[PDB]
Amino acid sequence: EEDDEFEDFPIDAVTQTNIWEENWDDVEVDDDFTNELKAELDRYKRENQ
Amino acid sequence: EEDDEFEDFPIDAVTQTNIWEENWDDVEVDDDFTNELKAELDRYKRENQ
Amino acid sequence: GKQRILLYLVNKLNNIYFRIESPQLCSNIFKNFQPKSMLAHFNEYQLDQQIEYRYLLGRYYLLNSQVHNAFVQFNEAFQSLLNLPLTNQAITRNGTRILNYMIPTGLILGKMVKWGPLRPFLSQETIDNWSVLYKHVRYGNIQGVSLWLRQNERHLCARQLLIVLLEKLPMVTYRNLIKTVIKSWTTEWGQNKLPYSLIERVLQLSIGPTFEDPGAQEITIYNGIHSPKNVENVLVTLINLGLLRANCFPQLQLCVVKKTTMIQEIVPPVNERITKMFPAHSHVLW
Amino acid sequence: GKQRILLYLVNKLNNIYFRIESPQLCSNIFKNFQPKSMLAHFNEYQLDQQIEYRYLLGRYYLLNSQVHNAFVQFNEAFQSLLNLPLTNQAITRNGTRILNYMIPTGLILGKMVKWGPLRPFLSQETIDNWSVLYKHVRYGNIQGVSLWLRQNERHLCARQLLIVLLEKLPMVTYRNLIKTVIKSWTTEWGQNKLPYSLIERVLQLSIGPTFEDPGAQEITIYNGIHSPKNVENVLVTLINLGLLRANCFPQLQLCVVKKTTMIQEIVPPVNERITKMFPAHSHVLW
Amino acid sequence: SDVRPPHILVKTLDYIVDNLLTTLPESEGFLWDRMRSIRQDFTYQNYSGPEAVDCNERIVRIHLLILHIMVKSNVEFSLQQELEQLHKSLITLSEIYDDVRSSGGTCPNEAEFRAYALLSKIRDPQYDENIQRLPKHIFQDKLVQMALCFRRVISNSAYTERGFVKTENCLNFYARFFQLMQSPSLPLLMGFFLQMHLTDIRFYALRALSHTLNKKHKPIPFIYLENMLLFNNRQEIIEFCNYYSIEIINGDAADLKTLQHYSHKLSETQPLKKTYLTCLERRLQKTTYKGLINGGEDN
Amino acid sequence: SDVRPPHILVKTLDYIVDNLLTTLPESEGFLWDRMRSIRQDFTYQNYSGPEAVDCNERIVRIHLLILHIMVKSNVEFSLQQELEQLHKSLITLSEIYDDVRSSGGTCPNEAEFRAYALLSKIRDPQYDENIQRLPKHIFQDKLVQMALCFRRVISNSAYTERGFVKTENCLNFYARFFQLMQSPSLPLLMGFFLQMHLTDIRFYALRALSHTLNKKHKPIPFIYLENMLLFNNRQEIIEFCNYYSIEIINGDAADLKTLQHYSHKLSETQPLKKTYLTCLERRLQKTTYKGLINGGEDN
Repeated sequence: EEDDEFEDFPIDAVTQTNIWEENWDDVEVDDDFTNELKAELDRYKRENQ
Repeated sequence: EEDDEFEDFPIDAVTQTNIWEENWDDVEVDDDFTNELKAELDRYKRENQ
Repeated sequence: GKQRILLYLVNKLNNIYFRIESPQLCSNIFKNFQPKSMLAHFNEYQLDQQIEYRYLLGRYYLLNSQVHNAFVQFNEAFQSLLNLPLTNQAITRNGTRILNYMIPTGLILGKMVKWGPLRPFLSQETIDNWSVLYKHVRYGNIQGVSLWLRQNERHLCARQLLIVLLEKLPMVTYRNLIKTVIKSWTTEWGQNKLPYSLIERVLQLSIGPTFEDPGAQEITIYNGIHSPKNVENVLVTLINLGLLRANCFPQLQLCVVKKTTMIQEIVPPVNERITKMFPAHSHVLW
Repeated sequence: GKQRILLYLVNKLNNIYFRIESPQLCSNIFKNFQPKSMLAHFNEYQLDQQIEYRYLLGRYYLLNSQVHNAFVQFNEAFQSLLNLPLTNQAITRNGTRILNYMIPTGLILGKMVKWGPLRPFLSQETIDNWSVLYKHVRYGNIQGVSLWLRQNERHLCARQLLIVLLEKLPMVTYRNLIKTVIKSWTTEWGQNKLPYSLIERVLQLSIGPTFEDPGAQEITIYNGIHSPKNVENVLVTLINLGLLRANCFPQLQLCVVKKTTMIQEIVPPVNERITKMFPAHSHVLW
Repeated sequence: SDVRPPHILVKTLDYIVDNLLTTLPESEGFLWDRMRSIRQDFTYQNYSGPEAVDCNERIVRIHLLILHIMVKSNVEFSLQQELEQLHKSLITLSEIYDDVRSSGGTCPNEAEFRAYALLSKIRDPQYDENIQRLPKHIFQDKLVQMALCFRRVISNSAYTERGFVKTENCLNFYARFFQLMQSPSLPLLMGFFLQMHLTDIRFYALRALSHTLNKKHKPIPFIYLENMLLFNNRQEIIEFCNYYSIEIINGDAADLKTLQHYSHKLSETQPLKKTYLTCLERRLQKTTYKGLINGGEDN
Repeated sequence: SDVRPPHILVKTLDYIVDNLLTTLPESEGFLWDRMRSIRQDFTYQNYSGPEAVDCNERIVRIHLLILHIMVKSNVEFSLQQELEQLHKSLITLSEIYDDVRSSGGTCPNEAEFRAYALLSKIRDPQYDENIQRLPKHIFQDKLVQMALCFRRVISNSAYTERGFVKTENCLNFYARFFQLMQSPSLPLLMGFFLQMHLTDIRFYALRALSHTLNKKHKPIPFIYLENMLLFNNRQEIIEFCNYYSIEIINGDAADLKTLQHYSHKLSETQPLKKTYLTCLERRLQKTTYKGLINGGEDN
């Protein structure tokens, strides 16, 4: 049911289907952690010039 | 062969049945080799001394 | 030939070894497949039989932390299960089983899945749960990665995934982190050299509370390995893993990279960098 | 035991390895039964399933000429089968399959089977045939054996028996031959010094034509190994195998046995000696 | 000829801890045999109860303390002999604990020796494998947690040794290792065990750094390395460089670029004598030998 | 360019045979790699026809020739990475003899190389296994039969080599070995392969004989041993006897019970260097290198 063991296939090529994200599609300023990183990169640049 | 491969068994302590011989005697006589060998052993005993 | 149920028998058997807490007994079955004679028959069995095999073989590798090793197997598995003729609700359930391993294997190797094709194999809550970890990694949020593992700990352990991630996810997360820095510091602000003091406060934001930082005092796998106070080192590994092209000056206290506007000359694409230092081909079944 | 079909699957599999003529692959399967845990379960599976495993482990052993190893398995196997209802073709006929290996395996170890108990399993024709070989081996007639082997060459090759009998049967036959000599020459005529010249004459009588003799101009495996010309060598090997207790005197050209009427003291019983030098263990499934 | 019962097998040990651990720098070979004895006698009985545990447990500890001591003195002893007999009491302690579980019971110190078990094969992925199978309260016990960190920190994608397969993305967090070895929360025994890796941990830290140095970088000061690797003193670090063929410049520094071996184990030059940490030892000095061994709940 | 076609790789080998064998004593290395290529460039192209049969065959034959020439001339060629290619070429052949058999074909020259195959590993029961599976006429060919005798004769229940499992009732017929070796019926190249076993066959011969001697037995005359084990000259016996610590008496005989080794292979000591048999050297000089190599029929 739930275990990791394959259930039985019944009884009796196209290649493509790329399943890996080739290049990302997110907005970098819509992510909080990412701006705190920039925002403190500024604080460092401003000061320790 | 494929006829060396165990057949399917049917479905559903007693030690003994010693299946091996205890000694080399109890075997067929083979005259024509044994008396030739004794013949040889005698002629050797009778001559070489 | 007259060995038509061999693969069936093999899997049946290897599965048993997994059901007991002892799957190391598989390698001996796996090993029986490099005879020149039989390697060339593995391709003649039913495809769903190969898939299952590759799945087990893949999981085996991962148990031994051989990630790319495991990956190529999970990849061949799922790819093969996609151009599978039928679609019973078991075949898809098996594809689900495969993905539960393929997702974290790929992440470690710096690869992330296109959830498009996988929609019929996973529940949106699964997609979401990976999605959130997917970004934490992407932006270099070490503490995010920890607390995700911490939540997901228990049934990650159930699948022998808790630890491999806990060790192998960090350095990718670090690449991204330092890349964002480097980008805005040496390609946008054209600042050739990065002092450790810089990475230091970057690392504090990312890592968060460490072992006996105030508030946290029991060591735990979630706050015991990572400390911002270790700037020089997290760089040295990143460079030795080929994940970063830089230099260190221990007493000058700075990291020097090539002066350039193109970001991928200093922080190459994470995946190919790993696969180069850890090659692994697909028709080795052991 | 637990995972009740393990043994069942295992035998299913190894029977295939044999069928495709790669029994040397069974080795990796066998080796999986030696971990403490796995070893315990073995005697908990169905008896008739244990029996088949022993019959394959046996055949495997014999392929590597580990004759005593093969023996303990074929033995245990065939004994266990004898508490099943010996009344159905299946069981009856699988005992036969075992005897076809057990009989020559035992002969090499200087042991003859008791025909009574086996008559339900063997034909008279078969019993007849094996009885001839028993004859020559007992009476020490090397030519006799070489011709028996030559006469069922093909059949023996099929069950992969020819080569192990061609090689490991002779020294049993030699011991029997030399014991006969020693019996009437030392225990009956009181002479404990055996001149090579005597033994040479006996060997010739026993061995018959050799390669590069008149009328024997092409090698065979039947005339290219035994020559009455190397008396010392056969006496040296017998003494070294533990089958004979004596000393060689190369320069005086004679073999000296202890002065005794108890022949058992100079020519011990063969199986006892062979197994002492080649210990085996029933409780080893690999 | 006879096999003494559990009841007295314990007090044989009780005497051994209470009275013979003081002579331990030399009484090693003796205290060894007398512990092997007690172990074997126990298993010849098929008896694996609260006694078999307790004695075996304390024998692990004792063995750990024997590791540190022999190393500070240089009474050169059995290379391997302390360690694998440490494993046969561990592998037994292990499957003992297992049965107790599948029989509804519990052993008040499993966590502690599960943790030691993790440190004996620091690069073996098997111990990573079975530890994720144990009950939750054991996997999340401070002790195994402590150990899991060390295992992760020590991991090295470059570590070369015959027959060892290198895994991807390893931390090689040597810096965090030494931070941890200096912790006041580090179980003293654990520290002793880990010390077995000081050299190899260091070597793979230096070969790592020598790669981040651009050619012509000026040689790294002792004063620094005696911190990057928490050496004991100025002369050990000297000895270190002399073994792996580094080269000292001016008596103050070392030229890490001149370090060219892949492996921490040189062709057939017998291993560098193993070392210790000045901090761990005098942690030992203001406690007693006995206390360290008898430490831990009863059974 | 890509890969050379069949008929030019045949003609390439021809040139080597017809013009470069006569220079083999010094640098066969050249001829080695250039053969390695031909056997390579034929598998790369997956061409397993007559051209490949023939070429691989002769390379086996040439490899055999090299084995003798390097030992006689007692020029150093390798510690025999030579046997490997010789082996790697023999299995390649096996495969080709096999599928040709499947495709209902027939190779004219199989028995010869089935026989060579039987002699490469000589104690490996594996090869006794395979040869029983082959067709009647292959099994019964004079060349295969003879090789079986040699295996049967070389078998020795006392052989001691790590990894090796001793088997019951082995002939140890050293006597019929050196007998068979001198047979004017034995193919030469086949004899050369067998010469690789002169020492171990001899060692276990002396250790066997020495065992039957009682304690007070007199030293055994070199002249006796010399004939027994067909040594080349009393010089070789001396060297044999000091290499195994068989103390000599009067420079004239050997005290066999002074031989106290269990294995022919001494503990970390460079093997006694390969020898040969005069018998076959003589045979070689009266013939031509090229002649040996294109022995057998046409594919």
